[PDB]
Amino acid sequence: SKLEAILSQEVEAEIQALLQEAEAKAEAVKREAEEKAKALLQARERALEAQYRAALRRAESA
Amino acid sequence: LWTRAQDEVARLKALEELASGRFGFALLGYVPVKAKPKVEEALARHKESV
Repeated sequence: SKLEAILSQEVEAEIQALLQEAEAKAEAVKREAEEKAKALLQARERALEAQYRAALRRAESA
Repeated sequence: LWTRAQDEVARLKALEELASGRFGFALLGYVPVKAKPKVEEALARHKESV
């Protein structure tokens, strides 16, 4: 009915805004995890490059 | 402000005489027949004339 349409539409739009809040929360969870992952990858690559430079210096000394 | 306070207390203590769950309420009342146009024009104000 008409009042069914009113109640359903209004508080279902409230539930939809709640779902948008939940999706924004999940995106904020994923963003910092991606940041930590890429920072770990970059630090690993930096440590590897320092290791290879030390290996080249050892080969030069030999 | 005493008149205002009596009005607020009367409205809130009569507000518990309803029946609801989570997406709506319903109430019942009695109206004398020579008060039907006044209540009808007063309840014509609300959302989609509920």
